[PDB]
Amino acid sequence: REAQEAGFALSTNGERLELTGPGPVPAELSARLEEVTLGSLAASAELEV
Amino acid sequence: IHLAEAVEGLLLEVNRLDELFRQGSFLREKTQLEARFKEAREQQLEALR
Amino acid sequence: ALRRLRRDWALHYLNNRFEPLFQRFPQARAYLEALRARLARYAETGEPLDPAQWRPNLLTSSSSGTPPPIVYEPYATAPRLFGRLDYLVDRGVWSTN
Amino acid sequence: LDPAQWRPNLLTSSSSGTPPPIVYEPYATAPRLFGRLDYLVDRGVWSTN
Amino acid sequence: APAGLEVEPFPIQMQVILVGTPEAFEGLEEDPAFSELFRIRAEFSPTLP
Repeated sequence: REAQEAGFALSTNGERLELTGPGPVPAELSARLEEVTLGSLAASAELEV
Repeated sequence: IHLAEAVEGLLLEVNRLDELFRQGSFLREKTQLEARFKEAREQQLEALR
Repeated sequence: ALRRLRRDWALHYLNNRFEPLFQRFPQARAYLEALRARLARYAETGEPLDPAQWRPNLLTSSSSGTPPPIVYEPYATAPRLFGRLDYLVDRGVWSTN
Repeated sequence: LDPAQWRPNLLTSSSSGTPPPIVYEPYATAPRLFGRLDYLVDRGVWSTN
Repeated sequence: APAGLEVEPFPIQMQVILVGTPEAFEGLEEDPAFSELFRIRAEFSPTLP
Protein backbone atom coordinates (compact mmCIF):
# COMPACT_ATOMS: atom_id res chain seq x y z
CA ARG A 1 0.00 0.00 0.00
CA GLU A 2 2.80 2.42 0.85
CA ALA A 3 4.52 1.53 -2.43
CA GLN A 4 1.44 2.19 -4.58
CA GLU A 5 0.82 5.37 -2.59
CA ALA A 6 3.83 6.91 -4.34
CA GLY A 7 3.03 5.17 -7.63
CA PHE A 8 5.62 2.42 -7.22
CA ALA A 9 5.18 -1.33 -7.70
CA LEU A 10 6.30 -3.80 -5.04
CA SER A 11 8.01 -6.79 -6.68
CA THR A 12 8.10 -9.83 -4.38
CA ASN A 13 11.07 -11.89 -5.57
CA GLY A 14 11.13 -13.96 -2.37
CA GLU A 15 12.69 -13.10 0.98
CA ARG A 16 14.25 -10.10 -0.76
CA LEU A 17 11.87 -7.58 -2.30
CA GLU A 18 12.36 -4.86 -4.90
CA LEU A 19 10.49 -1.72 -5.92
CA THR A 20 9.98 -1.01 -9.63
CA GLY A 21 8.84 2.43 -10.73
CA PRO A 22 9.80 5.83 -12.12
CA GLY A 23 13.17 6.84 -10.72
CA PRO A 24 14.79 5.82 -7.44
CA VAL A 25 12.39 5.12 -4.58
CA PRO A 26 12.49 7.51 -1.58
CA ALA A 27 14.83 6.68 1.29
CA GLU A 28 11.78 6.17 3.52
CA LEU A 29 10.43 3.60 1.05
CA SER A 30 13.77 1.77 1.01
CA ALA A 31 13.79 1.85 4.82
CA ARG A 32 10.30 0.34 4.85
CA LEU A 33 11.45 -2.33 2.38
CA GLU A 34 14.42 -3.28 4.54
CA GLU A 35 12.24 -3.20 7.66
CA VAL A 36 9.78 -5.63 6.08
CA THR A 37 12.62 -7.93 4.98
CA LEU A 38 14.20 -7.98 8.45
CA GLY A 39 10.79 -8.45 10.05
CA SER A 40 10.12 -11.45 7.81
CA LEU A 41 13.45 -12.97 8.83
CA ALA A 42 12.81 -12.41 12.54
CA ALA A 43 9.27 -13.74 12.10
CA SER A 44 10.55 -16.96 10.53
CA ALA A 45 12.92 -17.34 13.48
CA GLU A 46 10.06 -16.70 15.91
CA LEU A 47 7.87 -19.22 14.08
CA GLU A 48 10.46 -21.99 14.32
CA VAL A 49 11.24 -21.29 17.98
CA ILE B 1 22.67 -14.36 41.62
CA HIS B 2 20.96 -11.08 40.72
CA LEU B 3 24.01 -10.25 38.62
CA ALA B 4 23.54 -13.65 37.00
CA GLU B 5 20.00 -13.06 35.76
CA ALA B 6 20.82 -9.45 34.87
CA VAL B 7 23.70 -10.67 32.71
CA GLU B 8 21.48 -13.31 31.12
CA GLY B 9 18.93 -10.63 30.23
CA LEU B 10 21.61 -8.35 28.80
CA LEU B 11 22.97 -11.28 26.77
CA LEU B 12 19.54 -12.00 25.32
CA GLU B 13 19.15 -8.29 24.53
CA VAL B 14 21.13 -9.01 21.35
CA ASN B 15 17.71 -9.58 19.78
CA ARG B 16 16.65 -6.22 21.22
CA LEU B 17 19.67 -4.70 19.47
CA ASP B 18 18.64 -6.42 16.24
CA GLU B 19 15.11 -5.03 16.59
CA LEU B 20 16.64 -1.59 17.20
CA PHE B 21 18.41 -2.09 13.88
CA ARG B 22 14.97 -3.02 12.52
CA GLN B 23 13.38 0.27 13.64
CA GLY B 24 11.98 2.66 11.07
CA SER B 25 14.02 5.67 12.18
CA PHE B 26 17.38 3.87 12.19
CA LEU B 27 16.65 2.30 8.80
CA ARG B 28 15.66 5.69 7.38
CA GLU B 29 18.94 7.14 8.65
CA LYS B 30 20.92 4.25 7.16
CA THR B 31 19.16 4.57 3.80
CA GLN B 32 19.75 8.33 3.75
CA LEU B 33 23.44 7.79 4.55
CA GLU B 34 23.86 5.29 1.73
CA ALA B 35 21.88 7.81 -0.33
CA ARG B 36 24.54 10.50 0.07
CA PHE B 37 27.31 7.97 -0.56
CA LYS B 38 25.78 6.58 -3.76
CA GLU B 39 24.95 10.17 -4.75
CA ALA B 40 28.65 11.03 -4.56
CA ARG B 41 29.31 7.88 -6.58
CA GLU B 42 27.14 8.86 -9.55
CA GLN B 43 28.37 12.43 -9.13
CA GLN B 44 31.88 11.17 -9.88
CA LEU B 45 30.45 9.02 -12.69
CA GLU B 46 28.63 12.01 -14.21
CA ALA B 47 31.80 14.11 -14.00
CA LEU B 48 33.68 11.35 -15.83
CA ARG B 49 30.98 11.07 -18.50
CA ALA C 1 29.80 5.14 8.40
CA LEU C 2 27.20 2.39 8.79
CA ARG C 3 29.37 0.85 11.50
CA ARG C 4 29.50 4.22 13.26
CA LEU C 5 25.72 4.65 12.99
CA ARG C 6 25.13 1.19 14.46
CA ARG C 7 27.60 1.94 17.27
CA ASP C 8 25.82 5.22 18.03
CA TRP C 9 22.41 3.55 18.12
CA ALA C 10 23.74 0.77 20.36
CA LEU C 11 25.20 3.25 22.84
CA HIS C 12 22.00 5.31 22.79
CA TYR C 13 19.91 2.24 23.57
CA LEU C 14 22.16 0.63 26.18
CA ASN C 15 22.32 3.62 28.55
CA ASN C 16 18.70 3.52 29.72
CA ARG C 17 18.93 -0.23 30.37
CA PHE C 18 22.33 -0.13 32.09
CA GLU C 19 21.65 2.85 34.37
CA PRO C 20 19.19 0.94 36.63
CA LEU C 21 21.87 -1.74 36.90
CA PHE C 22 24.31 0.98 37.93
CA GLN C 23 21.84 2.27 40.52
CA ARG C 24 21.24 -1.14 42.10
CA PHE C 25 24.84 -2.21 41.59
CA PRO C 26 27.43 0.59 41.62
CA GLN C 27 30.13 -1.92 42.50
CA ALA C 28 29.67 -3.72 39.16
CA ARG C 29 29.79 -0.38 37.32
CA ALA C 30 33.01 -1.39 35.57
CA TYR C 31 31.97 -4.85 34.40
CA LEU C 32 28.49 -3.73 33.39
CA GLU C 33 30.01 -0.95 31.29
CA ALA C 34 32.61 -3.47 30.14
CA LEU C 35 29.72 -5.79 29.33
CA ARG C 36 28.08 -2.86 27.57
CA ALA C 37 31.45 -2.31 25.89
CA ARG C 38 31.05 -5.89 24.68
CA LEU C 39 27.53 -5.23 23.40
CA ALA C 40 28.61 -1.91 21.89
CA ARG C 41 31.26 -3.90 20.03
CA TYR C 42 28.64 -6.47 18.98
CA ALA C 43 26.65 -3.81 17.13
CA GLU C 44 29.54 -1.77 15.75
CA THR C 45 31.85 -4.27 14.04
CA GLY C 46 29.03 -6.78 13.68
CA GLU C 47 31.06 -9.36 15.59
CA PRO C 48 29.38 -12.33 17.29
CA LEU C 49 29.14 -12.88 21.05
CA ASP C 50 30.10 -15.70 23.40
CA PRO C 51 27.83 -15.93 26.48
CA ALA C 52 30.30 -18.27 28.24
CA GLN C 53 33.05 -15.62 28.20
CA TRP C 54 30.80 -12.78 29.39
CA ARG C 55 28.92 -14.40 32.27
CA PRO C 56 29.75 -13.83 35.95
CA ASN C 57 31.36 -16.91 37.48
CA LEU C 58 30.15 -17.55 41.02
CA LEU C 59 32.37 -19.23 43.58
CA THR C 60 31.05 -18.75 47.09
CA SER C 61 27.55 -19.61 48.24
CA SER C 62 25.93 -16.53 49.74
CA SER C 63 25.77 -16.82 53.51
CA SER C 64 24.61 -14.71 56.44
CA GLY C 65 27.54 -15.74 58.63
CA THR C 66 25.45 -18.16 60.69
CA PRO C 67 26.54 -20.77 60.04
CA PRO C 68 29.86 -19.30 58.91
CA PRO C 69 31.10 -20.56 55.53
CA ILE C 70 33.28 -23.50 56.56
CA VAL C 71 35.29 -25.65 54.13
CA TYR C 72 37.83 -28.36 55.11
CA GLU C 73 40.05 -30.05 52.48
CA PRO C 74 41.39 -33.46 53.68
CA TYR C 75 43.20 -33.78 50.29
CA ALA C 76 44.83 -30.38 49.81
CA THR C 77 45.91 -29.95 46.20
CA ALA C 78 46.28 -26.75 44.21
CA PRO C 79 43.36 -27.70 41.88
CA ARG C 80 41.24 -28.07 45.04
CA LEU C 81 43.09 -25.54 47.21
CA PHE C 82 43.02 -22.41 45.06
CA GLY C 83 40.76 -23.84 42.38
CA ARG C 84 41.75 -24.46 38.80
CA LEU C 85 41.25 -22.99 35.34
CA ASP C 86 40.07 -25.55 32.79
CA TYR C 87 40.46 -25.49 29.02
CA LEU C 88 38.54 -27.06 26.15
CA VAL C 89 39.81 -29.01 23.14
CA ASP C 90 37.54 -29.02 20.08
CA ARG C 91 39.20 -31.33 17.53
CA GLY C 92 42.55 -29.84 18.56
CA VAL C 93 41.30 -26.23 18.78
CA TRP C 94 42.17 -24.79 22.19
CA SER C 95 39.52 -22.60 23.79
CA THR C 96 38.72 -21.14 27.20
CA ASN C 97 36.11 -18.93 28.84
CA LEU D 1 52.78 -3.19 8.13
CA ASP D 2 51.92 -5.23 11.21
CA PRO D 3 50.61 -2.97 14.01
CA ALA D 4 51.61 -5.51 16.67
CA GLN D 5 55.16 -5.91 15.29
CA TRP D 6 55.76 -2.16 14.89
CA ARG D 7 54.24 -0.66 18.05
CA PRO D 8 56.13 0.71 21.08
CA ASN D 9 56.11 -1.44 24.20
CA LEU D 10 55.97 0.96 27.13
CA LEU D 11 57.68 -0.33 30.27
CA THR D 12 58.69 2.59 32.48
CA SER D 13 56.25 3.75 35.14
CA SER D 14 56.28 7.50 34.51
CA SER D 15 56.94 9.53 37.66
CA SER D 16 57.94 13.04 38.68
CA GLY D 17 60.58 11.69 41.08
CA THR D 18 58.72 12.81 44.23
CA PRO D 19 57.80 10.21 45.23
CA PRO D 20 60.37 8.27 43.20
CA PRO D 21 59.56 5.00 41.42
CA ILE D 22 59.28 2.48 44.26
CA VAL D 23 59.05 -1.20 43.26
CA TYR D 24 59.07 -3.96 45.88
CA GLU D 25 59.01 -7.68 45.11
CA PRO D 26 58.18 -9.91 48.10
CA TYR D 27 58.48 -12.84 45.68
CA ALA D 28 61.45 -12.68 43.32
CA THR D 29 61.59 -14.57 40.02
CA ALA D 30 63.28 -13.89 36.69
CA PRO D 31 59.99 -13.24 34.79
CA ARG D 32 58.92 -10.88 37.58
CA LEU D 33 62.26 -9.05 37.87
CA PHE D 34 63.54 -8.93 34.28
CA GLY D 35 60.14 -9.04 32.61
CA ARG D 36 59.26 -11.61 29.98
CA LEU D 37 58.43 -12.05 26.30
CA ASP D 38 55.17 -13.90 25.70
CA TYR D 39 54.05 -15.81 22.62
CA LEU D 40 50.73 -16.63 20.95
CA VAL D 41 49.38 -20.05 19.98
CA ASP D 42 47.13 -20.06 16.90
CA ARG D 43 45.91 -23.66 16.42
CA GLY D 44 49.48 -24.83 17.09
CA VAL D 45 51.29 -21.99 15.32
CA TRP D 46 53.76 -20.07 17.49
CA SER D 47 53.72 -16.31 16.99
CA THR D 48 55.80 -13.52 18.48
CA ASN D 49 55.77 -9.72 18.33
CA ALA E 1 46.93 -22.41 27.29
CA PRO E 2 45.87 -21.05 23.89
CA ALA E 3 46.25 -17.50 25.19
CA GLY E 4 45.59 -18.07 28.88
CA LEU E 5 43.46 -15.83 31.06
CA GLU E 6 44.52 -12.69 32.92
CA VAL E 7 42.76 -13.68 36.13
CA GLU E 8 43.94 -11.21 38.75
CA PRO E 9 44.38 -13.04 42.08
CA PHE E 10 41.31 -13.74 44.18
CA PRO E 11 41.26 -11.73 47.44
CA ILE E 12 41.68 -13.76 50.61
CA GLN E 13 39.37 -12.42 53.32
CA MET E 14 39.05 -15.67 55.28
CA GLN E 15 40.54 -17.06 58.46
CA VAL E 16 42.72 -20.08 57.83
CA ILE E 17 42.82 -22.69 60.59
CA LEU E 18 45.40 -25.47 60.16
CA VAL E 19 44.75 -28.73 62.08
CA GLY E 20 47.39 -31.44 62.57
CA THR E 21 49.77 -33.42 64.77
CA PRO E 22 52.61 -31.60 66.54
CA GLU E 23 55.13 -33.56 64.48
CA ALA E 24 53.60 -32.29 61.23
CA PHE E 25 54.01 -28.78 62.64
CA GLU E 26 57.68 -29.43 63.45
CA GLY E 27 58.43 -29.09 59.74
CA LEU E 28 56.12 -26.14 59.12
CA GLU E 29 57.04 -23.77 61.96
CA GLU E 30 60.61 -22.93 60.96
CA ASP E 31 59.53 -20.16 58.59
CA PRO E 32 59.41 -16.67 60.14
CA ALA E 33 56.53 -16.03 57.74
CA PHE E 34 54.73 -18.88 59.49
CA SER E 35 54.83 -17.18 62.89
CA GLU E 36 53.80 -13.95 61.15
CA LEU E 37 50.82 -15.65 59.47
CA PHE E 38 49.67 -17.97 62.25
CA ARG E 39 50.28 -16.87 65.83
CA ILE E 40 47.30 -18.45 67.60
CA ARG E 41 48.39 -21.89 68.84
CA ALA E 42 45.34 -23.92 69.87
CA GLU E 43 47.04 -26.96 71.34
CA PHE E 44 44.67 -29.79 72.24
CA SER E 45 45.63 -31.45 75.49
CA PRO E 46 45.85 -35.22 74.87
CA THR E 47 44.35 -35.75 78.34
CA LEU E 48 41.40 -34.32 80.24
CA PRO E 49 40.98 -33.87 83.99
